[PDB]
Amino acid sequence: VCLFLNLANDPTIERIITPRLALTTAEFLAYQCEKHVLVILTDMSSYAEALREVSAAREEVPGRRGFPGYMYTDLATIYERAGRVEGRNGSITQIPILTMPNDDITHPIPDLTGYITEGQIYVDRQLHNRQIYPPINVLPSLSRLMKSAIGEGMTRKDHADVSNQLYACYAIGKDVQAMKAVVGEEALTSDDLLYLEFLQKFEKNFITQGPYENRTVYETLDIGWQLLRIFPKEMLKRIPQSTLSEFYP
Amino acid sequence: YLSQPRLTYKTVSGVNGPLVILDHVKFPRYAEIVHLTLPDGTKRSGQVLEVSGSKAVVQVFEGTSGIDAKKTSCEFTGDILRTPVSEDMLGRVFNGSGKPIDRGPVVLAEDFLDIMGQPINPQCRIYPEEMIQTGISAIDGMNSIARGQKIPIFSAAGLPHNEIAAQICRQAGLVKKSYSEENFAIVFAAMGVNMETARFFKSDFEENGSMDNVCLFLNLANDPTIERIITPRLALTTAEFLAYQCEKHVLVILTDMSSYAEALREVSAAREEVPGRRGFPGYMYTDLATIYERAGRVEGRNGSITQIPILTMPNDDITHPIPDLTGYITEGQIYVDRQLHNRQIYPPINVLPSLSRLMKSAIGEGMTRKDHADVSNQLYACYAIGKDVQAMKAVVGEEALTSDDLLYLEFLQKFEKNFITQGPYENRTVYETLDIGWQLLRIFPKEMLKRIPQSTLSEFYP
Amino acid sequence: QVWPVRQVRPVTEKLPANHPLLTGQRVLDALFPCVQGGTTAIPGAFGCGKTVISQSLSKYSNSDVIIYVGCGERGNEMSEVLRDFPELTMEVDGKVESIMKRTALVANTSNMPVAAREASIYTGITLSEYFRDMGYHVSMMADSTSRWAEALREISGRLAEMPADSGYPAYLGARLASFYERAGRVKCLGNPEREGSVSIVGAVSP
Amino acid sequence: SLQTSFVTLDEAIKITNRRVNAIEHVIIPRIERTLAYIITELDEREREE
Repeated sequence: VCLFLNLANDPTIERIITPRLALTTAEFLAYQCEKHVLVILTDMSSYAEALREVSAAREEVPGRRGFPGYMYTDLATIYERAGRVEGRNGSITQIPILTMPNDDITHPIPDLTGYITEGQIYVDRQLHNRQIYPPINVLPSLSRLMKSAIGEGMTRKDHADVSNQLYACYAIGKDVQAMKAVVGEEALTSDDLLYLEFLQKFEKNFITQGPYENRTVYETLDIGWQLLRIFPKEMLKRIPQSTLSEFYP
Repeated sequence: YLSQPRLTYKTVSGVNGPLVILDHVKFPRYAEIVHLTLPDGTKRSGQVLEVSGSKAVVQVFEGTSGIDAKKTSCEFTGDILRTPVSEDMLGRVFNGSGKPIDRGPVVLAEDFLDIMGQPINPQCRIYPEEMIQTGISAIDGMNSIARGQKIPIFSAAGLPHNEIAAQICRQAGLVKKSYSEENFAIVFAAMGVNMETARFFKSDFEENGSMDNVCLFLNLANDPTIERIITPRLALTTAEFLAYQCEKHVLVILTDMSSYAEALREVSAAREEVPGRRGFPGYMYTDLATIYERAGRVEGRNGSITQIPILTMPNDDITHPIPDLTGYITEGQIYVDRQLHNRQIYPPINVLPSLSRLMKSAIGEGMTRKDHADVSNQLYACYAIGKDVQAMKAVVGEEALTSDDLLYLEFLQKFEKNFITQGPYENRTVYETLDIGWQLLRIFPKEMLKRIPQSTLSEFYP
Repeated sequence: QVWPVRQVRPVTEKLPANHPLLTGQRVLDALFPCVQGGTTAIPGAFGCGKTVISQSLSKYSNSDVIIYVGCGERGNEMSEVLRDFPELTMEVDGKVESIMKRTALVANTSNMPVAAREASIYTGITLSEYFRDMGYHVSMMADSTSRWAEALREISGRLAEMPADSGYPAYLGARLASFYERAGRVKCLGNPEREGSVSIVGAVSP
Repeated sequence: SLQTSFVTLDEAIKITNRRVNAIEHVIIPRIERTLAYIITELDEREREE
């Protein structure tokens, strides 16, 4: 572990150079030494604040919410140092951490971060109020590289289908919960009961997790199938017939 | 003092809007006053606004029409604006620039005071204790005003705030506990007002005989704007002198401060400053601080000042900068409700949203009467609940109503009919207001008055 | 000696918050305990018992030194604090000690020059740090961060800087972070080894 | 008499509860979200000016 530190007491303008230096070090170890380096950044929002301040000092063109007009380009420059290269076995992975000012998503920082990166992992305070140690709202948490790392050879053929089915079922669970909130318990139907049951068991088992556990992928898939078995065979419309004819029972 | 002769300039670099640029100026001072001679001989005056090098800048109050480049001339008094002051200005009406609009002469200068003034020593501040009778039932009973509490009166256009101000001027005075009213005066200053409703102030003040203890100022809407900037500071200086150099309590009233804000925007535009929020200057807050907080009690003295400005709401925008800032710098507030004005209630003062910060100490056993706080709390609760009961009867229908709620409705309607209504020419001492409040309270049994301790009920309710 | 106000007095080391902070109030002590050297925030709406908390901290508290600071309270309330708090007293091994030989004050009304209101906060922090270096547990209370914030906005609007959301400047977040982090428990510099702490209790008036 | 009053009263009260839930969980959040969006747009426009 090679560390770089900057407390909030340190000079403001230093933050613009702080991350590039660490990334250069990582790039050295990744390409001139073919190591697998993982990289973590704490607060991109602080970097954005330093940048808006510098730009405002110079009176440059403003865009959305008093930002520099060209903040997109710089965020691209920082974020684009990633991915492996031909002929060398090194690798660079980035898991930067950024803080929305509030629950809003249309704030420019998270928006442009979504534009550049190929996905995102969302964290919702609602789950934190319910004391679920991973407060991961799976719904807004789309990732784009589930294509080429999933299927036969890697994990199993049924992984993508079960994930899609779980998406659909969790979504209907949210919708029926909304309907419950307005109409009342007694106006619902059996399907609504099944969906509510699925929602409860899913949040109870799939998401809720230990701080120090270590779940294997296959265990996760087994949990998913257990959750799927709650619904009847016929309600599973996101799964091909060929897969449920083998894995449903 | 100025022992040197004055200067006379003939150089006029140019003219640009309401400003005048001069050159070859020897040691110009920032805020010194100047006079101007025209080709036809007409006289004018202005203030120095911007100075750099030998160049100088002068804004002209009377408006820059007809000024030439060779025939006009300038004069330098070499001193910032100073004003005369004296006790005898009572009974006199001015136009704000020091010129008496009344037929009387120029007042003599017992002393000269700097118009800007200087701030208070925070250590010397003293918490207000006494209070000022206002002659309005709502203001005295629902709320109260200590000798040093600064409260604004929010209103809107088309509401009779000028009339509340006039009544306050006619009725103002200290409560006789059983060292006279000679220790009480008022300084009424109206800014940027219509010709009508201004002569009204003059006539209403003159008929009743209030001239004995009022110094009045009028600034018309069509007057120069810099006069509008100057005037309230002038009046505050006069009140300051009369209240601190001479042992006297004073109650200053200011009307239509939004016009003062507009003139502040005017001068800001003149000096080429970038507007902040909603176009208002960014330094409005500091200015409004300077105008306010020139009142209270101080160590080693006995005089006091109490400040009551009037604000106009721009279409009920409670987040508009003007009312918001004035709220952040003042204690409590009073509202004027338009629905009451539609209901033809001469005082349209509302009850539920108003609040006085220092009421807890402005009254007490040492003041008019012990009961008052409990009475106010109980009737506040009663009025709120009665409004809620009217909202109930709006939907549920009277047939499903109880006797207690009927009494609450009676309390509401009689309160509106009698207590809040005052009349343009009716006077009520605080004791009468308390008595009427007890008359209202008497409708309920002694037990229904939860808020009041049993003691007060035992003495007074019978 | 002279010390710049915008700088930070160097320290030997920073330590975790270890020893608890107690107060006579049962609720704050048992249910939501504070720690020595910690950071706390309290609402400042009219009618709430902010006076209760301030006085209880001033009188019952482990802290050797206490610093109350102001940022503008509309004047009359400033008279109220300046009158009431010098009069207070506490039992010190049976003595009255009503002089308040453990407090100091900074007072700014609503018309002092803008930078005085803006910089009173840093003045208070500097005084607190100076007393902290004497190996003592000090506590600080700010009347209102909101007033410091609007003072900062005022000086910015003067400087005609580019206004951010809600018209406030870009300094705001960084300034507040730097302000609040300045506290914490600290091993001091000096041959006569020693340890002190410094705690902050700001207020907020939405 | 009591019986028929009971049943009709039950149905009416359920209707009113439906209306209260409808206004409470749907209408208000939509309007306030709209309001926040308007405020944001106006502030941005003033900034550009």
